Amino acid sequence: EEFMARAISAIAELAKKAIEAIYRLADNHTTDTFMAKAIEAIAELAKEAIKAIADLAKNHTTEEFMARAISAIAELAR
Amino acid sequence: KAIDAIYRLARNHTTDTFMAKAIEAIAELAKEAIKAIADLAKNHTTEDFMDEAISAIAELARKAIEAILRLASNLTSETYMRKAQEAIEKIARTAEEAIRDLARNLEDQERRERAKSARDEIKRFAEDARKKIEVLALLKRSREYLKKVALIQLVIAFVFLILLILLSWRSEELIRELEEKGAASEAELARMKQQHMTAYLQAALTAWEIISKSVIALLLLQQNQLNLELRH
Amino acid sequence: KAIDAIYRLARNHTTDTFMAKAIEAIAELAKEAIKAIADLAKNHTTEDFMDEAISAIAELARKAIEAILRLASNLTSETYMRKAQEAIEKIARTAEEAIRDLARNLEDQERRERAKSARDEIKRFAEDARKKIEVLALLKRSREYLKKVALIQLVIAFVFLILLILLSWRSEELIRELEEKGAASEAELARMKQQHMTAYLQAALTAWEIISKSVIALLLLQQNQLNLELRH
Repeated sequence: EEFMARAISAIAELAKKAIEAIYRLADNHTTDTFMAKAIEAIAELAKEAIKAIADLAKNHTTEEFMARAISAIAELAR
Repeated sequence: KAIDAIYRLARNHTTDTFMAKAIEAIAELAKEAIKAIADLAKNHTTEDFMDEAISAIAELARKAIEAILRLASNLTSETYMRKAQEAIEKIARTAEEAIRDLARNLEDQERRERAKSARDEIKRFAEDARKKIEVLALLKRSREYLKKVALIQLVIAFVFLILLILLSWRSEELIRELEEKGAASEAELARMKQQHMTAYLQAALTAWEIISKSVIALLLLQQNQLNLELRH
Repeated sequence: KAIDAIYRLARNHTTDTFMAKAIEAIAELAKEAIKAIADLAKNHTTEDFMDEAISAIAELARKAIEAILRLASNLTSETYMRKAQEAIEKIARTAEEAIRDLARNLEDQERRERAKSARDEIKRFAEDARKKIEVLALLKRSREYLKKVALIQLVIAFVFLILLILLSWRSEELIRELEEKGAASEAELARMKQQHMTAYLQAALTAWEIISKSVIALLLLQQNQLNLELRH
């Protein structure tokens, strides 16, 4: 259904935007502390999003879900 | 239906109790189901049993294992990682064999090749979890045990030192009382002084022997820890 | 007829006694029957003996093993899981060999391929049950033994501490009586004080030596448990 399908995109979307925003600030900065903050924040954002997506998709019997989760995780992870 | 229902709900847990219930619930059914599905399919050559059983088991076995290992990943202490590993190994061995026999009884090489991949990831999930727990858990016990032993041995060394100072103090007190009072002749005191020094000696000689023995107990533990860490 | 009759009734048991009777009843007949069916079929090349014996044994061997293991799954303590494993291994080895020899004596590769699958699941049921019981049972005994030893050793440490306090108390009492009464000279008391402290010393030095030895007995057990858990 729609909830499960949107949830994969929504889960990855929120973490992805937060990852890009904290990364971008850290990429512009030369401060080690700020880079480290983005690193830890990024791990928390992608870690939760990846686990939630992987389990959501594995509770389906179709390629729609594996496709959404493979792309969502591969993008969050990379 | 039962594993998908359990996994769909289990993945949303926040506590150890509920994740642990899912770990057992998932393995109890996947293990019994897999064994039954194949044991029934294994008794006939029809492709209908082989295909339904190979497909049902490869999906059931992997979801049950993956669900357990993922719940375990949020519970990394031995209590839950061990329940998860045992839950996985029981499913995984049942599934490796169930898949293997059904795959070989079906003439379609495509089912056999996909089945081989499922068999290997299933076996490895159980073996991966097994090696990590057994070696790391044993290393932790060896380190804790050795530290506890070193602490016991320090207590022993300190009480030997206490005994030696007590003997020295008693020697001074016993002689001082007699010398101040004139309650013993010098010959009597000289004999007492040797008796006091002899007791000091007995204590000192033993304390040093025991410390050497204490070192050996620690080297035996260091040898044990070394061979575990080295062999992993 | 006897195994199907036993299994049809055995699967409906609710008690340990009756499930256990079925475990033995199933193996006694499947093992004797399988050995006999093949030993007779093995003495002639006719396809009628080979087909009846390969088919009868692969079905008889597997139902007897599966029935036993499933009864055992509701009786997971060692008492019954061991009866089940032994009951299975006896059937399983008899059947692996009975199937193997009959299958190789028949020119039809299809009987040989189905027979190979039956042989492997039969062997594995016995090996799976064997490894789980032997390693887990031995780990349980090693842990229970070590805990019992630690408890014995704690009792020993406590009685050594009791002996030391008793010696200290007797020293104070023996001297106090004499000093209060004026029943001993100071020189006599000084000698007694050293004798009392010397007895204290002998007790203390030994208690510490024994505690070190107690630690070694536990490290020897920890080394044993480690190698079992590590090697599984």
